[PDB]
Amino acid sequence: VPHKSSLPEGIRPGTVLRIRGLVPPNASRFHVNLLCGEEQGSDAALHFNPRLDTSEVVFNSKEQGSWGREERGPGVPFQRGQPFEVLIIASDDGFKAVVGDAQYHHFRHRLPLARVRLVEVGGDVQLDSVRIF
Amino acid sequence: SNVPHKSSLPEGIRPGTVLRIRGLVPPNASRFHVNLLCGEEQGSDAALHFNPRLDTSEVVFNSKEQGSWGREERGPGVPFQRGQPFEVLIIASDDGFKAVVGDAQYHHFRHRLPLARVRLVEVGGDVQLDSVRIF
Ligand SMILES: OC[C@H]1O[C@@H](S[C@@H]2O[C@H](CO)[C@H](O)[C@H](n3cc(-c4cccc(F)c4)nn3)[C@H]2O)[C@H](O)[C@@H](O)[C@H]1O
Repeated sequence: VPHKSSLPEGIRPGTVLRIRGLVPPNASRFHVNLLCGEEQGSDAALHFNPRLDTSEVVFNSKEQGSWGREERGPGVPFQRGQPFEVLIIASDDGFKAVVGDAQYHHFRHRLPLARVRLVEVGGDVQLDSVRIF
Repeated sequence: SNVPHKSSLPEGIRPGTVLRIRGLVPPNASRFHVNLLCGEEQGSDAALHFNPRLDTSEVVFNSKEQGSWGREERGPGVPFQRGQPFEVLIIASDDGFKAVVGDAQYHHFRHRLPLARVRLVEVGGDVQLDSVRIF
């Protein structure tokens, strides 16, 4: 079952999501979604999707049940059996995705920041904690 | 053998910027500081002066503008100890700086100077820095 956390103050520039976890001995992939509602198929302002089995990291958004243009990151800053700490940082012009001690990708806003209400973490990952700062 | 830090921020900092500071407060420590400065000159204006004072058990927040300090704000107690490592997040938002210490929200410092003026991060005083990263 995917982990879900509400954003009680919504998200604004300055909102920081810290996700600590572990990638299982062989995970295929896992994802972090920033969702605009609790209903099934709700829009995703951000879909962050490390894929171990294809060695990619896909970024996308979704509206009206339709994915958008995929953006991909440089390499795979995740490995099976190793713990991670991801920061998702909301700025005025996009989301900064930080893995470890390095800026990994910058994803420009497609949907209004204000519509975001939910963080979802699913797929093959062992979730240690989701913290919102 | 204190280990300080100076980093330039040529493009400045925008709402949604994270300064992560990790280090050790050494056994004899009196105090240390994290400054967000507007220039490289001596006594530059400061959007943020963050000042854990181990010797007085206070954490002071202030700004400096046109050469004059503002009114100090104080956080709730001192989440630092001599002989112990720490992690501080200084998070810039639309309305101010959020200080996070040891994974807990600690203080919120409303902007006094425009964020666009910040040009430099300096960390010094009685601290042995592990790392300073800006995201
Ligand atoms: O956009 C995010 C979503 O991606 C899909 S998977 C997706 O399916 C697409 C079908 O048109 C393409 O096959 C796409 N694609 C494109 C490429 C591609 C194309 C050109 C160059 C190069 F390097 C790669 N490879 N795969 C693939 O990623 C997931 O099911 C969903 O959960 C979510 O992550």
